[PDB]
Amino acid sequence: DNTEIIKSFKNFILEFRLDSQFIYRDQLRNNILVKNYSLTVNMEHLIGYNEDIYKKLSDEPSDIIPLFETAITQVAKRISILSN
Amino acid sequence: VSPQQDFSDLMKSWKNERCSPELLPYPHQLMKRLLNRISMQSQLENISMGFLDMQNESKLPLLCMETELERLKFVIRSYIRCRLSKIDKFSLYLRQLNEDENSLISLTDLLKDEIKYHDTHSLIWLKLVNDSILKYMPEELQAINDTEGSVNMIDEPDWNKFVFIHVNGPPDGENEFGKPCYTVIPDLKEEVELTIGSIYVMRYEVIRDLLRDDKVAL
Amino acid sequence: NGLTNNLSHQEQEYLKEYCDLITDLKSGDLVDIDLSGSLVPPSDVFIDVRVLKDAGETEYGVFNLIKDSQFFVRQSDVERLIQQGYLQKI
Amino acid sequence: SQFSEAYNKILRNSSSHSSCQLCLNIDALCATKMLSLLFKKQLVQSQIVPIFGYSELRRHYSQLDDNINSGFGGVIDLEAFLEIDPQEQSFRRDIYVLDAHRPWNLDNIFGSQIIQCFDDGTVDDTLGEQKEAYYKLLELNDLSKRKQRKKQIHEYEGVLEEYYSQGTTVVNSISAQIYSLLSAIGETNLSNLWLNILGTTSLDIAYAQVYNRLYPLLQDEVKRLTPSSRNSVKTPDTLNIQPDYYLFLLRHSSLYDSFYYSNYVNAKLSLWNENGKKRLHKMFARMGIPLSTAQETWLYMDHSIKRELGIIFDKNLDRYGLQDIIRDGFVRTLGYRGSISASEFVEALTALLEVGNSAQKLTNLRKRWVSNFWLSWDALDDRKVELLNRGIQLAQDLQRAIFNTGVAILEKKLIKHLRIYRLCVLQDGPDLDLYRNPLTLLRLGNWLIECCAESEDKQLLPMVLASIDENTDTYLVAGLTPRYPRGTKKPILNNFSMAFQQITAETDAKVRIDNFESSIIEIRREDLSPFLEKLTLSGLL
Amino acid sequence: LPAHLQQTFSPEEIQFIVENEPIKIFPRITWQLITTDDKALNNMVAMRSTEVVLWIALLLKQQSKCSIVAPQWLTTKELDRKIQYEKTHPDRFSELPWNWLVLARILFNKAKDDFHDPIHELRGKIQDLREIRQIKVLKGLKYLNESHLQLDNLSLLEINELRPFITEIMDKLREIHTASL
Repeated sequence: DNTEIIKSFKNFILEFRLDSQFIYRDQLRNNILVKNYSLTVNMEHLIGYNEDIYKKLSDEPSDIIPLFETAITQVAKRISILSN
Repeated sequence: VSPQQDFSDLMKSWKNERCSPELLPYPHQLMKRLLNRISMQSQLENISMGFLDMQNESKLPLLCMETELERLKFVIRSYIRCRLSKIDKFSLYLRQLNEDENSLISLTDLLKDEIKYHDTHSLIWLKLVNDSILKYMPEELQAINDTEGSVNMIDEPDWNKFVFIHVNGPPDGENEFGKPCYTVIPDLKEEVELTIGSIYVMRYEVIRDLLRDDKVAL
Repeated sequence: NGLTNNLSHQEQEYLKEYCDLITDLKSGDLVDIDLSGSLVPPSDVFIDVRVLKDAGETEYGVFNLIKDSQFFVRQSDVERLIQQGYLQKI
Repeated sequence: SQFSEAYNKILRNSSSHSSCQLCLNIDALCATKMLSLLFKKQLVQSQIVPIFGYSELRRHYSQLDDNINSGFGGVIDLEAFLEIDPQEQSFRRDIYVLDAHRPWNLDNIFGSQIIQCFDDGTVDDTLGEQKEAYYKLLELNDLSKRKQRKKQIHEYEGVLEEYYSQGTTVVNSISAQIYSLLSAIGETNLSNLWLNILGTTSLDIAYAQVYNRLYPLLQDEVKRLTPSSRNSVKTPDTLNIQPDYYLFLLRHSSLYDSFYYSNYVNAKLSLWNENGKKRLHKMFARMGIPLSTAQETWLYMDHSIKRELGIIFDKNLDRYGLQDIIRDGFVRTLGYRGSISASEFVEALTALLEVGNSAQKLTNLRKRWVSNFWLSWDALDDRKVELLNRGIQLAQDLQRAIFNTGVAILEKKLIKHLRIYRLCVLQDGPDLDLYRNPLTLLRLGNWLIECCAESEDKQLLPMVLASIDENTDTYLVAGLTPRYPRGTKKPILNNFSMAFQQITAETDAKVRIDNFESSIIEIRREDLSPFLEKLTLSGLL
Repeated sequence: LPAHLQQTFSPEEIQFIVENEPIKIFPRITWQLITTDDKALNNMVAMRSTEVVLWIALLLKQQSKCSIVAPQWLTTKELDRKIQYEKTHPDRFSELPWNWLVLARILFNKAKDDFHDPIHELRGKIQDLREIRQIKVLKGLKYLNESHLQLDNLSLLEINELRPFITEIMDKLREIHTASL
């Protein structure tokens, strides 16, 4: 359901690991201290990640925009504690 | 006198050296015996040269030995070059400290290669500043030292500067008063104090006694 | 060292005396130091270096320096040749 | 001799203090990298020689060699080329000759000096002719038996004349035997195995031939190492078999451009001409694919189009006779950055070899060719992708220029359709700088050879090619051989080595055999014309 | 005159310091280095635990002559209890091996084969706990004034990189304050 998509993208930023380096959590850890309040994701890396996720984004964009906003803010709260 | 402890104290003194902002006693009593021991094992290469003679296997400790030799040699290189650098920056004041009676003179205890490089470098340095700017050497300006104002050649004996320190000291089995640990000291403020498990950064002056006593790591 | 012209002569005078003086200290140790170089701690023990415009060429054995030929060799001789810029990859 | 003991012997001769002391083919590079990696793992230092010049080797080996105790050479004897002159059983120095071409040089096997024959375990054969070329030849009423002996000597000499004078070609992939040998010792490295597969795929332009039965041999290795029984998802770190196709630049480019630049599809569909253009769109009309859909990158195309691709191919391409295409070729899994068939990576790396970089300028340029080799040797690592993508895209830039100049040649029809052999020359055209590399003309010639004759019966004929810009009519002319469309039917191989020896034995003014490969030679156009006349007659074939 | 840092130790220099660490191994064999401090020992029995300094183990591992045992303290469940203890301790920085950072970096280079599924498992944990430790440093770091600095428990690496900041600032504070008198 609803939260499974949030869980998929939290399992994307936290549980992606290429050869010896994880990249996206470092993107967000840099951007909060900078006071960015934003995040950039290369869609080609997303197609590189999974196959079902991309077709899901492909079908309904207006419905999947909030699951990104939720996955952004839930990780952002741990670093926000780390950072009202 | 144990090589294990000698090497331990080697890295120890190296760390202490690099952290300390100003000069420390020269350990010739130890530096010499080690410089000789390394030359002994260093020459001791001979088995490797004699190994080619048996030709009309395990070289692992061979190059390991050689490796540690040069490795330790690196350590001492940084150590000595660091001392030289410190002297270059402190040279005017250290000679002025040699001029004063009390307490401990520069000489050899606190400071041979060093004194040579010191005096020679300072010499040619004086020739370089002298021939360039002081020619052109006004009567009162002829002196290169504190006038006073402002100032010079008095820098930088600053013991007040903060630096990282780590409480470690020889156990009785003295100054351990409890409950958890030792010891009791700023001039205008009181004790905090200290514990062996945590680093407390504070003024380098109040801990100077302990460094002379070897009671606090850096 | 290792192992201009536009600047004022007094500097070169001081310079030549300085380098002569540091060679005097190199003569004193006889340790050996080798104190001006070997700044990075070694590991482990062998490295692969490529030639930088050196052909060339000798210490302990003559290795026949050849332009654009990369080797696999211990740090030792590399330390000397790098001072002349003759080696490139580290 | 057996490889194992020889290998142990070099190990015994390896470690020393002071140490030590001991271009185009990718097949050799794989074997070098795998063994090199083995010895670096054992920390065995040694020299690396990037040989370029066939005769330059004499200028270097004989120049600086002092303490030295220990694809080339199957033709030229180095004993004459160097003048080593046996000095003291237990000779002080040995030279390893790694070569896959046959027939072997006569001085190689017999008159063994540096060898240490590398023939094991490849060509036994027999090949019983060298036995009478040496055992009978050495040491070489009485008038009758003497004339009988001389007659038999000339008879065996006549037999031997056939041997060593014939076209040199590679027999089989060295990597196969080297991997078998390494696996005999027990080492199986996922990296190394994939590289073995890479080297085997590299020479596929020259069919398989044995490689067809060497498929199970690689498949066995795929069974002996099983990354996971089941996922084990993803895993973040780490090959697999897939239904591969001969189509070119599959994964990084549009299916449209893939056929557009496809060499195999080229002559059959006559892509240069306008007739087959609509036929190509007709193939897509059978595929039911929108033109705009074909232009999209392979990554963003719909999943349906993906899964149904092979069924659609099975249901459409057969109309044009393309039924034999789908193959079970291997595909590497590096996980997260995506899989690639060994063939494509090979094309990109070789493209990286050719781009991505008086007589002093030519030698300077030769030096630059060797300079580009190390960029390729560095490029062999998996992790260094940054440089690899540049070469991957430049491969497309080349193939674009290839097919373009190709159409230009198709309009003028400069081919002289002679009975002896076809002859051509490109004396002028745009973008001639790319033609300096022999490999450019190698694949270029191949791209023509399959185009002009599919076959297209009858009697496949060799093509002649040359080009020059400066340096006084260099006109590199490389030999070219016909390609059969699966219909090694015969041991034909090559012809030219003997002919080059016959014409180079004449007045040979300004001729330079400086090219390491026997098939290509530099010649003046002024003297190329009679060279052609002498080539036509007397025709050795 | 290297000039670098000169106050801080170089990261590779602290790596040179951690080289001194002894560790247990499982040699393939079933010597008498005269150099400095090993002094031990007779040829060891295969697959048997023996404590040896770090860099020699690195050598033997490069030749694959030893089987390194994984450090017992490094177990995911233990890091879980550490992170647990961290969420409930806003002030204390409790337990760290203190050299563990560089260890894990090195152990995952080669010793990775001996551990049981560390991949995509503890690596995340150490990173997570690392950053939460960093921010807890920042929360205690806002409190900084003379004369006390709470150094409590931290891996030496991070202490070294943060050194220039706090060290050079506090001096200014003390100077202006005492100087004002």
